[PDB]
Amino acid sequence: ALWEDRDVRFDVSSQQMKTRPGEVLIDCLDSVEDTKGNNGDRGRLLVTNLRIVWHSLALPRVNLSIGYNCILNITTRTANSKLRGQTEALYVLTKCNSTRFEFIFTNLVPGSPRLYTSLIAVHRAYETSKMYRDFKLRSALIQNKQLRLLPQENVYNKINGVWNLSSDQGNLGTFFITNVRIVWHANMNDSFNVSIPYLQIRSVKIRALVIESSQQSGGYVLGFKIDPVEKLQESVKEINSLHKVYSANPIFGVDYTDAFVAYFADGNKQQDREPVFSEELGLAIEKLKDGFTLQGLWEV
Amino acid sequence: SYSPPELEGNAVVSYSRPTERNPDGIPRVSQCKFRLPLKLVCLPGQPSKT
Repeated sequence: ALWEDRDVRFDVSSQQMKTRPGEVLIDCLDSVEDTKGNNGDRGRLLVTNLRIVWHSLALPRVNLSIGYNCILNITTRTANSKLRGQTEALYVLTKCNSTRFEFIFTNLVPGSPRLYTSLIAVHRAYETSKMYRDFKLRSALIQNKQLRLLPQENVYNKINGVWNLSSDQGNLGTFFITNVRIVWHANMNDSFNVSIPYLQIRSVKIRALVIESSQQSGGYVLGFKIDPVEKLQESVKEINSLHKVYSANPIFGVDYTDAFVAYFADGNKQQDREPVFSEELGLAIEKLKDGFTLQGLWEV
Repeated sequence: SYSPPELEGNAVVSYSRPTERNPDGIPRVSQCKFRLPLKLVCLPGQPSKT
């Protein structure tokens, strides 16, 4: 399963620190050091298609893997004046499994590194290319009775009369089978459309056509009925063949244990209490601790 | 009008050696001396006596 773009893992196995099949390395830099962990441990930073991997370069057991669908704030800090060269630093701020992590990567060699620009550029491409690798409902996929193609996408076939076995009135639609996703859009109300990428499709079969999607990012059961069963099985064949040829090398469309405690963005806190309503402020505020109050926390 | 205290001359050069600690290099300085000819600030004349 694909996790290198979805999670933030610590002390990764040397087999998972290696390029996943669809992944490609983009850039690298040596002597990068790990701050927000005050071990002084030199290392090496690597920016890949889907994530940033830091490893100690002396004891590669201790290392970090941060996915791009987990980073919220990527900033560059150019500081550290004449005393030495400008040791540029990088500040990554992430939210994984409902917890805020903060990583500081300091380039010990005084030169300014070109890695910190490629990082942000590939992260921008990742965020702007999520139509390749995610499930989308009722989005803007059709200009005028015609699909809108991704950067790396070719439409393979276009089937008509494709009903949707999830509604009852807006059913008669069109089905585009591509090399990156299968989409269905209604004839009337062309804003009723679905787009399932092969990365999410887990099993295509007939039951009259059923797509079962990955339970790791929402397990949906999408059913479509076609009038001639011949075209039905033909489309099933095409879809499954495309799924397997995509599975061998994923595209991804990107154009170009207790150690985690030390990397808290908040600080000694990893879970937010339940948001309740505060009658004092008139806003939704997270549930207060036992003794504390709003006016006792506001004062200094 | 007056004559210089010495006909010497100095040429000083200052450069930077690029090293591993500092990529702008240690500053270093070396100098050389030359000796100008007496016939720049002098000519023959009538020799006085006392």
